Amino acid sequence: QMGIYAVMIEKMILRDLCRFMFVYLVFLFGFSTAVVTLIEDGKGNSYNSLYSTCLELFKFTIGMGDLEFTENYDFKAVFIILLLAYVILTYILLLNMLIALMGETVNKIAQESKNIWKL
Amino acid sequence: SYYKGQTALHIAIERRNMTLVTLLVENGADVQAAANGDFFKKTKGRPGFYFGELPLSLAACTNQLAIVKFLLQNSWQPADISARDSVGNTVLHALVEVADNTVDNTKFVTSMYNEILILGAKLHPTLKLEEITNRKGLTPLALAASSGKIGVLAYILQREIHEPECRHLSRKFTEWAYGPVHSSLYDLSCIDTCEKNSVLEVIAYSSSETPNRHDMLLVEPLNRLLQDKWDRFVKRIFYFNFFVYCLYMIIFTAAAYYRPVEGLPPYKLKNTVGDYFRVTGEILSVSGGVYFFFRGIQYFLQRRPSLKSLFVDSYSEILFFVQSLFMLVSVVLYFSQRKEYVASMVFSLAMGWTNMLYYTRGFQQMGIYAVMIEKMILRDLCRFMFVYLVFLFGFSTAVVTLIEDGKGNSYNSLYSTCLELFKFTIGMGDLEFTENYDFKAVFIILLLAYVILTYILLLNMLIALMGETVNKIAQESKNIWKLQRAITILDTEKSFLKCMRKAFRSGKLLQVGFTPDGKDDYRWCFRVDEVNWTTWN
Amino acid sequence: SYYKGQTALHIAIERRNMTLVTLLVENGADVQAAANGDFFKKTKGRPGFYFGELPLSLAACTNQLAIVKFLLQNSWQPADISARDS
Ligand SMILES: CC(C)(C)c1ccc(/C=C\C(=O)Nc2ccc3c(c2)OCCO3)cc1
Ligand code: NA
Repeated sequence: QMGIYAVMIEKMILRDLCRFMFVYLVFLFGFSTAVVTLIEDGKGNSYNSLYSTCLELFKFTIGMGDLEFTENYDFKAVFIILLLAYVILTYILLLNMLIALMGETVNKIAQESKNIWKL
Repeated sequence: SYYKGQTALHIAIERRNMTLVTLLVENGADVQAAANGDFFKKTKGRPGFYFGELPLSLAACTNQLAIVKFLLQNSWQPADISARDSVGNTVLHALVEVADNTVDNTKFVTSMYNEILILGAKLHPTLKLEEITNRKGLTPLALAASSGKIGVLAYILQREIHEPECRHLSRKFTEWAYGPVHSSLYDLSCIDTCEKNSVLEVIAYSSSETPNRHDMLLVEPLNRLLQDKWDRFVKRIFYFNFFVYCLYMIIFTAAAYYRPVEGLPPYKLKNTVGDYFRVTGEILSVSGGVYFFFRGIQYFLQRRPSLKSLFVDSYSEILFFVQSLFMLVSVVLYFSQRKEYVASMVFSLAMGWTNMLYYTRGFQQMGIYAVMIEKMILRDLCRFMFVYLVFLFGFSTAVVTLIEDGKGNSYNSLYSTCLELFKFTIGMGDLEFTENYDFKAVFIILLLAYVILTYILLLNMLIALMGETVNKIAQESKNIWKLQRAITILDTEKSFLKCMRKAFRSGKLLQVGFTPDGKDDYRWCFRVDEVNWTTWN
Repeated sequence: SYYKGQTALHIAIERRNMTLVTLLVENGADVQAAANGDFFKKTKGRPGFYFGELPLSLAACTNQLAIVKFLLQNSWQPADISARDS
């Protein structure tokens, strides 16, 4: 029984997590680039770094996203629109995309996991 | 008047009475009678069905084999088979029109189709009855292609004949068979982009109104032709566009990230190398954006996409157009002394980086993923967003009505309440974000109702719906990806019209059989080997 | 050359004509003939299928029960069953 679980973990670390990670990396990189372009820091202040922005959006996907993590921008509307677009595209859409995809996987390949454990 | 186009002949056919029709035509009744009545027009919104003005068109549309046989073999006035009806359609065009996705319909409009081809060949061996075009200008292949008669299309594309004399009008030329191993050729007369409208082009550019559009491509000669070209000469070009787009987006990202912050645009041209690199990046980005804009306009004009549903068949084109628009408006505002260009630039950057997904159609697996993302951004996400917006707006209005701020103080704003409930949606909602209220019970009950209705009820409702969607439409995402690749390859091969054409051809010129005129058949075929262990004949 | 490995015997088998093959081998046609042609090689990326150089290998690869029976039971030159192909 635990063997089938390990087989599932392997199969879906080499089947689905790779693809979803590619696409999520594209989204996060694009939106992080956009946001960091928007920030100016011309006066919680060195958000500029792209790494920091990537980290904030990642916090967004793990349920610790701060929609007002920075107030140094110059168009609050643009910043909010970008963050909301990111949340809708990743948090509510892509994560649930992944959940749906993995449901499809397991539904198909329960027996496959069994046989791979036998092997 | 209505009762002038018709005659006793067509009605006698309608009853399917061979004796009645032959007796009627015995005295020498005209066979060229045309039923140019609105009741017989193709309009599907009105009663009646179009079967062709010539009565033979009616009979062929019907299963009256005897009537077509006798009319074509009658000693007097054998109605010409090659006839353009009012709409320019031939009895073959009418046949394909009458064809449906129904199996029995497929059987009828396939058997009769082949039979009539043979018969017309017999009467006129040297008549290109399968080439005549209607007013719309489509051959019967082009008709089944533009309409989507998957059965008639397949019948034409795999058409084989065993009679040596009339095998010329045949689509598939079997070559040999040494054991189950047996090659299979084809014709590719207009399959390839070598005609006014190539059935591949017709399928690719046809709107989503046509049914089974993505499903027709599965016909083996077409699908194998697609895969052959893709692996032969397009995949490399597609990867080259992917790589150049990556370089474009990286240059744009680098330029934006280093956009000057001091002073309204435009700026100046320092003597340092960094300034020069920055301007090079900016100008390269501008060039890319303007190219994308022009290409979007070109697609708009050439295709003139169905305005009713343009988001379901050109999603990527709209995305690229919008990103180009944002870049262009960044350019207009930039020179127009205003630091508001950064907004357009940022939207463009996000749009392009996210659009990188468009290239994921070249890969089997990631392509299905992108197709799913598009399908559920246009299918499930919009509906859920509407309902969630209703909930959030109502509850935000309620809460803001409740707040007073009559003394974490400027929360009266409806925007703040909407943001706070949204945080509730994304798992950062503070149940006591405000204490300027005056009824704790009311405030807490409202927040709890919102949480139950959205966070635990709706969001999970969307998860359930999306599970249903994927479970249903995995295969649909696969097929849509296939169609996306088909459009990709067609566009690529069209792109090099002036670059070159000789090497961009599929199939091989061959001469297998002979035409009744005692001449050779120079046809561009394409072999297909198959292994069948049972036929054995 | 390509047309040296093959013989009338293997083709006569290919048509599945028991009468033709038995007549051909009636005069004493060789049974050890080997079809060492690239067309018969095992490569799956090229046309053709490998069925074994010995014609009996072809017939067994085919469902020709009669041919295997006769050649194994023929009065003259029953092709040896134990044969290593190329
Ligand atoms: C540029 C901003 C930040 C305003 C923005 C633009 C679009 C979205 C949402 C979606 C999006 O851009 N979705 C998409 C775009 C292109 C694709 C694709 C999906 O998948 C199929 C291949 O190409 C969000 C924010
Ligand atoms: Na959470």
